[PDB]
Amino acid sequence: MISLIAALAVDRVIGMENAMPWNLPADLAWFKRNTLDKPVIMGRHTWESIGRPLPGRKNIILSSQPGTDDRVTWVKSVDEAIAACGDVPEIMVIGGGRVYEQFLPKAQKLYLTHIDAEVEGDTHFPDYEPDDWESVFSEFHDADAQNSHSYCFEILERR
Amino acid sequence: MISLIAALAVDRVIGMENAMPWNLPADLAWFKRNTLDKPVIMGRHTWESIGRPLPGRKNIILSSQPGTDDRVTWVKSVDEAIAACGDVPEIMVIGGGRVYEQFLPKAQKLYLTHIDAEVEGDTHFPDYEPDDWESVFSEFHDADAQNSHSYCFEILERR
Ligand SMILES: Nc1nc2c(c(=O)[nH]1)N(C=O)[C@@H](CNc1ccc(C(=O)N[C@@H](CCC(=O)O)C(=O)O)cc1)CN2
Ligand SMILES: [Ca+2]
Ligand SMILES: [Cl-]
Ligand SMILES: [Cl-]
Repeated sequence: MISLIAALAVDRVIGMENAMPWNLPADLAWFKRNTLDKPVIMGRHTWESIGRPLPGRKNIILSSQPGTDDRVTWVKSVDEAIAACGDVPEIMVIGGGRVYEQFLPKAQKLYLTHIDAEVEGDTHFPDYEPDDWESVFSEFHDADAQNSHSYCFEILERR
Repeated sequence: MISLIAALAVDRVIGMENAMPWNLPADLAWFKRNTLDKPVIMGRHTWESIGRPLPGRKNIILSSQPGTDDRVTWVKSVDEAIAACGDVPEIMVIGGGRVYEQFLPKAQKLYLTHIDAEVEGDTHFPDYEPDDWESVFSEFHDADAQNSHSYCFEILERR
């Protein structure tokens, strides 16, 4: 299956013109836990943001332009991106906006992090229909010495 | 001599307990390059926020409570903290608020990061009267894909 994994601020904001104004090591730890040993598909801006290949995952970049990093796999189409995952049980799509948009229809699960942050966004998570998704897990945490905002982990399965 | 290093939001707001709502890896790199190979003195909330001993530095924690961890040195007073540092050219004071208040009068240098962020908070960096400090280095940086906000590094020398 294909799963989408994202951190949404209020109003589904996922990205801004510059780095998101938060510091959530626990969210990053949740992201690593749920993507480790899985192939991850991303767009070019997200790759550029990450700054390096994510360790222990097969990194696939979906883009129309030629790639510039020999350490990852560059594909030009959603179909190519999938085939590039080969035979695995679950493919993780990590954004951003357009990539989430194109893969949502084919997705069966969403791993979401809701952060209580009000910001002006540039890109947002596509609108999903809560009537079509079943929340199977949820876990609330307040901001703390190491995390700047409060956040809640959620896993949804397509009804 | 003793120096204070701090990151300030608008109106000199500084953290109190929860992590600050920003993500500035260029600022942490600045912090590291300026404190490496030097003793650092911090209060108990700062120690929790950092989460582990800063490597390459002697970690001194100033608190009235029993010190947990054996890899750091736990002191009960300013004078004990200074003595624990021994004979070095520069002692770095890393906060928080009360700690900065206590060492300010003894400080001859300030490494400051002015962040263009409006954060609501209780604590402020202590009021320093720039007349008694000459600004000797200032360098502004815009927010980018890695850094959430604009920030300006500055070093002031006590005159
Ligand atoms: N310039 C500056 N001073 C400040 C802060 C800050 O964020 N910036 N602080 C808080 O507001 C306090 C220190 N908080 C800190 C939080 C994390 C790290 C840290 O992990 N530093 C690593 C960098 C490795 C990496 O960058 O992850 C290091 O120094 O080894 C240091 C200080 C006080 N002084
Ligand atoms: Ca449920
Ligand atoms: Cl992208
Ligand atoms: Cl403190």
